[PDB]
Amino acid sequence: QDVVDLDFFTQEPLHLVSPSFLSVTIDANLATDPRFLILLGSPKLRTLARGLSPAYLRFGGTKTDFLIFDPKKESTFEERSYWQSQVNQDICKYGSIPPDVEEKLRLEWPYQEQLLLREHYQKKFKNSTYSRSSVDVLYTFANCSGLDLIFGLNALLRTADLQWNSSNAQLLLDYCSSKGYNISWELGNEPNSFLKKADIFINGSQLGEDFIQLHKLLRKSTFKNAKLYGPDVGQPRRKTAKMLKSFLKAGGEVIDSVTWHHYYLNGRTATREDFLNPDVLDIFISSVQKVFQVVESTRPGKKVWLGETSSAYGGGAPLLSDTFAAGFMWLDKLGLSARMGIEVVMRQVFFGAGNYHLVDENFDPLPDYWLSLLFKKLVGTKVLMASVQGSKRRKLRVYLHCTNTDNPRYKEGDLTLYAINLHNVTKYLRLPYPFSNKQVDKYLLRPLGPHGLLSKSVQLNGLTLKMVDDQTLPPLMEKPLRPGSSLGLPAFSYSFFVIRNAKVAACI
Ligand SMILES: *[C@@H]1O[C@H](CO[C@@H]2O[C@@H](C)[C@@H](O)[C@@H](O)[C@@H]2O)[C@@H](O[C@@H]2O[C@H](CO)[C@@H](O)[C@H](O)[C@H]2NC(C)=O)[C@H](O)[C@H]1NC(C)=O
Ligand SMILES: *[C@@H]1[C@H](O)[C@@H](O)[C@H](O)[C@@H](C(=O)O)[C@H]1NCCCCCCCCN=[N+]=[N-]
Ligand SMILES: *[C@@H]1O[C@H](CO)[C@@H](O)[C@H](O)[C@H]1NC(C)=O
Ligand SMILES: *[C@@H]1O[C@H](CO)[C@@H](O)[C@H](O)[C@H]1NC(C)=O
Ligand SMILES: *[C@@H]1O[C@H](CO)[C@@H](O)[C@H](O)[C@H]1NC(C)=O
Repeated sequence: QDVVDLDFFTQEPLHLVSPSFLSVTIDANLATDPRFLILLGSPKLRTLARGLSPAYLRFGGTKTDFLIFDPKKESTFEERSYWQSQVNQDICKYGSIPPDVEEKLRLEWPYQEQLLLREHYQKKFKNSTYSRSSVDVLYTFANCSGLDLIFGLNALLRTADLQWNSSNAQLLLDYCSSKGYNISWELGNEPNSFLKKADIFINGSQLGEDFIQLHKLLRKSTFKNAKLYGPDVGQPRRKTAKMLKSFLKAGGEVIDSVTWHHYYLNGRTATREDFLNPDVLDIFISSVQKVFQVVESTRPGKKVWLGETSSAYGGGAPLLSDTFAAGFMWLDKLGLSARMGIEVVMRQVFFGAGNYHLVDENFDPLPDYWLSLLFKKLVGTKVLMASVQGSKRRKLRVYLHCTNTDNPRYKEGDLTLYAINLHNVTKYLRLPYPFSNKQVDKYLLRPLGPHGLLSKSVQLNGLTLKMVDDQTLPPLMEKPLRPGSSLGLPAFSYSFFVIRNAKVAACI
């Protein structure tokens, strides 16, 4: 019997996630050679980014702590040409990359990608500078795409006695003020591994003071209510958890949210079977509980954000992280994050080096992009709860929110269920009363074509998802179900279901 009964708990929200719950990163290493930031001038890229608004865009990564703002820095042919062609035109409406520059950067990018990826497993780590032009490219991409920029500041600029030296950051904040930029900030990326990365140990207590120091500069600036997030610690292993704890004791008062990072797997060792294994899905929970214990002990009630997360570290799992099979991890992460109290989840990455990107080297969306877009259109901010009657809840995983009321097909009271089937057979879900005789819109995602779960294309209710063109996302077409039908979920698939006229009081 492949018929599973659902229970729903709709009396009140367990949590309220941010409208920007599904957020994204651009790795700081895209600036290592800043020419490649010009790639963000693509209209195709903007079209795609806009589909994910509202969202935070976090500019940050390992390179965060090896980047230096230099207002005097000299521009390349590519940058001068990009900027010269934007003059006298509405950059958000009409901005594009000169074709010669676009072609040059697309030719160089695979090499650049290899270089950036190898800098991971390289022992050495070098400084680079970036110009005002680089900052401008990033701001305009975020602003034009309806995204909120979070900019990670370099925490390895140090005084003689290992306090954070804030003079470079001050030059940047001055520059951003003078331009009217609405930007939020971080300081440092994964400080827990600064010893490994730079021969310098900063403890959490010291990092707290560096944050307080940065806070004082943001209170002085022309944007007095600029938000500040931190500390962007890695996976909460014991040592990292202790660093977080001491950080929150010292400087937890001045952060608007606590940021930490999570990866399921090592990209070099991950298997296809790891991507489908509910034990691998379940370990994320352990991490979440350890983070909330640390936060509850030190700053109870403080918002908790996943500041950088993906399927696998090291740039992703070759041939796995860019496939339909990557969706189980992504959707389950969002599901669990929402249900356990995480307010924002920042996907590593929207675009850039690695194959855990949502959008590839050709600016084509991968299956996780479409998964993200569907999530964004259907799933509301109020998190409710669903469960499966039985003890095989490991392989049939179910989440329930109020329906996104910005969606014009639906209304207040409506419910959005999403579910993951990791069994190797079809399962059929029975909705509970009073949702057992409603019109229900199915949104089932399945891999296209011979590679199956390892495919990089996906269908929505039997229809291939593709950009209509560079300016235009397609409609996402529902499949109406017969009222009172069970909800069919094929083997190794995931789906959304919108329960229309559900009239849930909590969703109003
Ligand atoms: C398919 O999965 C089963 C385990 O899942 C159960 O059986 C499915 C057919 C379906 O009825 C699900 O809803 C069930 O939850 C695999 O069999 C297990 O394999 C493991 C690991 O090899 C073994 O240790 C267990 O003893 C097996 N359990 C059972 C109940 O048979 C089966 O091999 C899978 N089929 C494949 C990979 O083709
Ligand atoms: C986050 C980082 O900021 C990004 O710049 C990287 O591209 C990204 C990635 O690896 O893809 C990510 N780095 C996380 C590093 C993972 C550390 C875990 C190592 C565990 C080894 N344990 N021991 N001992
Ligand atoms: C990077 O630059 C800063 C400031 O100039 C310096 O203190 C730091 O040691 C440099 N690190 C490397 C690896 O070059
Ligand atoms: C901080 O850095 C600036 C810019 O490099 C340097 O000129 C200044 O002396 C440093 N201050 C301290 C206290 O180290
Ligand atoms: C943290 O670092 C400071 C100096 O930066 C040091 O004096 C202090 O003892 C350290 N505290 C702990 C708990 O390690």
